[PDB]
Amino acid sequence: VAITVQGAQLIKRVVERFYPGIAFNINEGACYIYKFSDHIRRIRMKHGTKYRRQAEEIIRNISLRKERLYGIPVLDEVEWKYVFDGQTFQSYAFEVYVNSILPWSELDPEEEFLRNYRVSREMTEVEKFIEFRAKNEMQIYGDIPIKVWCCFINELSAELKHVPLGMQVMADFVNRFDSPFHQGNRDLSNLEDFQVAYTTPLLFEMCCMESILEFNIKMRMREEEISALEFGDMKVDPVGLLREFFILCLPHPKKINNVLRAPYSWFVKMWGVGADPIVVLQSTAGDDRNSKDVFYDKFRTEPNRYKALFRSSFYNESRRMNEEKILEAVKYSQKLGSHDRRLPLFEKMLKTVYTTPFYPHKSSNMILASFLLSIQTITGYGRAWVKNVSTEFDKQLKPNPSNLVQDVSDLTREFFKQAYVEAKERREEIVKPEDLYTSMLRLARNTSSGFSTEIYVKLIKINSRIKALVIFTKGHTVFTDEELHKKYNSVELYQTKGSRDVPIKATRTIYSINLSVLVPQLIVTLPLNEYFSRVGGITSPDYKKIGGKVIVGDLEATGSRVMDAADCFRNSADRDIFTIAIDYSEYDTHLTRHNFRTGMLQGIREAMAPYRDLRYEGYTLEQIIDFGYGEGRVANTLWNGKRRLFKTTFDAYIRLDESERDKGSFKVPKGVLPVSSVDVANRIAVDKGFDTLIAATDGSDLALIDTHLSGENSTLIANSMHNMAIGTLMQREVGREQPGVLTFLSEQYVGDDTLFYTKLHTTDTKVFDKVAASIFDTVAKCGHEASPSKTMMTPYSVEKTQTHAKQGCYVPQDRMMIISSERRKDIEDVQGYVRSQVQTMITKVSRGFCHDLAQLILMLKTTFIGAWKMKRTIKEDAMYRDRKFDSNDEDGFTLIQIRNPLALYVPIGWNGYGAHPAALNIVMTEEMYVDSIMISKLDEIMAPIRRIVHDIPPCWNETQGDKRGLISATKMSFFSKMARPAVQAALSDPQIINLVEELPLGEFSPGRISRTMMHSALLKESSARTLLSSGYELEYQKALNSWITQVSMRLGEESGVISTSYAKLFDVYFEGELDGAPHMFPDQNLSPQFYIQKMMIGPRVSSRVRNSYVDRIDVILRKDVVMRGFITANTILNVIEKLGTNHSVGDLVTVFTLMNIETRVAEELAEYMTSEKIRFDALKLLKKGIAGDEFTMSLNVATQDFIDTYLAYPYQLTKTEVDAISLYCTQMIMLRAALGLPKKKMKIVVTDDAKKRYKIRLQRFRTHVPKIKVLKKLIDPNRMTVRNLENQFV
Amino acid sequence: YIAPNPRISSITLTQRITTTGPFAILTGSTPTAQQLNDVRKIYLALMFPG
Repeated sequence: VAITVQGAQLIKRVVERFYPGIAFNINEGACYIYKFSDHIRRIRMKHGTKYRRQAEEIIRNISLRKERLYGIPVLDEVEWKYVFDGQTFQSYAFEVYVNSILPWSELDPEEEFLRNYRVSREMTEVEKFIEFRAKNEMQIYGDIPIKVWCCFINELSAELKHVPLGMQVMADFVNRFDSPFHQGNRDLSNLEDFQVAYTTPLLFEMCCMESILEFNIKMRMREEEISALEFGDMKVDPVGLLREFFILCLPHPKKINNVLRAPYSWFVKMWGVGADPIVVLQSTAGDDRNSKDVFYDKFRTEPNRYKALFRSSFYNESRRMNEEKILEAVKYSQKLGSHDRRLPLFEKMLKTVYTTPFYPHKSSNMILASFLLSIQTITGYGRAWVKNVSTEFDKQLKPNPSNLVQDVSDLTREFFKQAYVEAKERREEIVKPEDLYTSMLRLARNTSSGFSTEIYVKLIKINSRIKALVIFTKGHTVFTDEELHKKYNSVELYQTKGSRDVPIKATRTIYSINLSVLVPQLIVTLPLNEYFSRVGGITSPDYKKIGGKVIVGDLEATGSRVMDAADCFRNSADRDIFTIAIDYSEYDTHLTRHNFRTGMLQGIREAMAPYRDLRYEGYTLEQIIDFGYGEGRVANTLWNGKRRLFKTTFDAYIRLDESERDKGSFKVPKGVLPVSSVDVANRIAVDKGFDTLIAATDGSDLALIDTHLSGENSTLIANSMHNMAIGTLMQREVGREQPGVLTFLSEQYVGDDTLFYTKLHTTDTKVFDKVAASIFDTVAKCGHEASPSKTMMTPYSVEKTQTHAKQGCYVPQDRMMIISSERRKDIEDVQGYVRSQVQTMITKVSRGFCHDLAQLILMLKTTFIGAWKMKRTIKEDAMYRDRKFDSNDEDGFTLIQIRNPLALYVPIGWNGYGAHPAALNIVMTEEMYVDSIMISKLDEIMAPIRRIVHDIPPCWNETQGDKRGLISATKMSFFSKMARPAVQAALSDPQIINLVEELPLGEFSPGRISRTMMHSALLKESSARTLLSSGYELEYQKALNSWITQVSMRLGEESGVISTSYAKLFDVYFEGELDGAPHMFPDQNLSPQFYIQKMMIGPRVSSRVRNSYVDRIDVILRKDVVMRGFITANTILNVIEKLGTNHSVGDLVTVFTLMNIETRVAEELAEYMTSEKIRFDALKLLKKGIAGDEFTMSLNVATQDFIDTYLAYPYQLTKTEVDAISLYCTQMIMLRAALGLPKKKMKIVVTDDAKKRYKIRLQRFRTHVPKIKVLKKLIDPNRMTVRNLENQFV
Repeated sequence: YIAPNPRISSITLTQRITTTGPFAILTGSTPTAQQLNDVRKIYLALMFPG
């Protein structure tokens, strides 16, 4: 019944399916197979090299399958045909798909999403453009080949005895059409040779996702032991609904999913609000509606006061919009295909959404609610095509006495002035001219660099984009008068647009801006970006300060989704709160110069009036304002992007003359022929006569933009501030037209999203309708467009920032991708990467996902990540050595490595991954391992992994390779401005001082600081990192052949360091019967392994324990502008270990200033270090990421209440030592709660026998003193802790 | 309408030493349309006494 044996058998059968005839053994930690490749052999043969048997090494291997190389068997990867053993199911979805195929004659090249275009055996010029489009927009990426996923689906279907529809259509396709394409393992983005249709990889990805969701819903259903899901009092089947969705969305996947994702969310938001009895969970916090101190009592049912209101016209139109939206999508899907099916269950359920009650305390409804929001996860990353369009000024709304545009501009200008004053109040000010040449590195994270720079390295020329290299090369030219007085509105100067994908929606466009525009923007906008980062403000409408109103930046500060968003649960639990959410459409489009830009410019202009006495190299501030924003600089600018092309015949190009055939500078796609201008394109373009495509090349189709840009340095602040103005106008108008009906209690502004918590003083339908009409009338006259179909106005349901709450309980939606990925990634560090995915899977399972399927997915992924990526090394007689010889007789062979799945459950430091089989939130560590093996209950769980330890080879990791083999030829010309006067002082000397600059500072020394900074900048660039990756194979060979099968479990540590193994010095007792009363919690959709933890231990109701000494060091280091991105606390402590702690404040100030730390941070760090050295122990605690995941953030652990309740420890211990105890205590108590053990208090015990006390004293003394290193650093033993340890335990 | 001279509230002595007036926040504001209409009403009341 243990998961460790079932998963082992599962993955074993998957491995034997993937590689037939495998010699895989469960009891061995690794396996090695050979693979043969002929691609290098051919290219060697064309140089006339002589080889032995050519295709024989193919034919003899594929057929007989018994040839051996140095005794190690050689196998070939299994064919596409036999992945599902040739079974068929004649599924209707297959004919639905093949009916949706389209010939090339119906091409619309400007399509956002590609349709199901057929692939012909012969070639044509338009098919080249189709191939070019498909290669880019149809990439899967990810980290695991799709065939491995298909094998896993087949095996798990065999295990669970159920047949997903996705596997059915998969088998139906492969039974006749054989391979879809070819994918390489060394680089998964090499998809090539499309066989049948250009949209096949989308089919495979969607079918695997659908099968994963079908498995997950069935296993989660079995966990709760329910027979069917429930809607009201009616039974419903989830797999039926999922198949019903899947069959309909298949004609045109991306478009249908994008147009259909909204009604499903609206139904979930609107479910159960109008029921006569309502079940709510009590929650109580502070007076403010954004208090974060909630606590939960119990459930109750209450009558609904709002029941009579739901006969309103507004709700009827809201429902009717969604019925039209579902029906038009169904009609389009039926028309494109050859089917007459529809969505009967969903339209049946939509008919009575209001009156059917919602039951948060019944899992049959909560699972359904969570599943409907997670359905949309089958069309990830939504790559799309975008077109360049100008500003079209004619449709802009002119200000007239019937609108509110001038009022919006005036109020937003007043808000800029007020916010600037508020930022000045918080000692945040604009940059000073003394800081002009050093603050340019402080650009916001949404910024982008316009011009890429060229670097010579020693030999090779390369290009780079990141701010550091471009600035360090050409920063002095940024402010020069030549670059200031130029405008980007002609052919000679222009800027290009980029694009980045998003997980579900269409690809988002971004703007690249030259640094000469960004820096003047930064000069003014830096203090406001700094100031608005703070949290915890008051959001009452009658409060003067506007700092707390903006929620931008007030997200993920705690780090837990459930913890920081508790106001949603609190407001949804309150019957007296009415919540309103306005959803705008094309917000960034409607920020015009009539309403937004001019008032903002005026706010900045009369903002800098008190600073008019300052000058910047002759220029004054109001000239810098025009430098940052102005015509030809930000507004009224030309922009380049995707080309525009038109449909013509072939021979029309032949009748053209050479004036229309002149090819310009701009590049054109593969399958399109050039043409001079767009005018001749309009003359020649013919619609019915599709034979060829032509694209203009003279630059007449660039975009003219006079609208707010997403790449600017103040986009979020401006957007939220504009929304503040809009909300002020909305409140003013609703107060004026309908006095006293609606009172605003809280207003919330983040991005384009707006939220209101208000009190409604009436239940009459006609008053509510007039109020809603007034709101929509006001927002319409204001210039924007507000959709009445998405705008939400509800008593009991609250949504913000993709977070949903219904009746005081958390309804999670899961959008975490598992198969695909946003961009291609290369795994520099396998172990940290697997750590990252297991951390993300913790979040996924915390969002309602099944725990066992998560374990199975990690069990799969832990085996195949390291495979296929080692090369130019061969193994013979258990010895690794370089690839054969110069004989070139076995040159075509490579070695592939397969890891034991159970390596997922062996701790870090033992070459493994720190996951725990009992629950994923517990981190394996050596002490945790020995504790688990000493527990008698876990033996059956721990039995297989007992024999798998001490067999794991070292993991692939290119990150620790650090050498000097990347000498650059380009130099740091701007160094004369980057170096602090501390650095600038020690380079004017005639090398006399050079010989006395012998402090142990390492690479940060005068005469070498510039080179080391440049070197680090290159190592930030991956295209520069790729040069040193060649030599890492030899070091990996050294790591392999230096490995010895031995487990060390060194519970000691480096004497400067302390870890959680320290608690293993003492024995641990469990006594006392604690209270068994269960606690309440809002998230009622968890796995039982997590549910037991959330019930035994309540939610966190306080701040976590005080930050560590390293945390304080990092916070102090977060004050230096130029070194925050270059200095961590580890870098400081590494220098300190050689420098020593026995120094005065002046010594440390001088040392830090020499290390490019500015003198104020130097003084602060020196004083704090002196205080810590004099007062406390000062040892840094190393933790294995424990208590750092998503779920542990929400538990009542690692807090002072937790220590006071659950822990009793001797008083002789120090604060760092008791913290090291406390983390182990949290881990142990979490593990005991997970196993269902009785709740008992835990104590650390020290016995009366003398010999144990002698060893404890010896160990503590050797731990607190770094032995012979006391000579190196001359640390005075007169520090309080070490001097006090003389007779602590005597 | 004529605004008062800005030097009444602030005087500069050196590069970075300037006096601050008690009502800098109020003088930094700009009237809206309704406030401008109210100012016009106040003046119209002033020119016609009773």
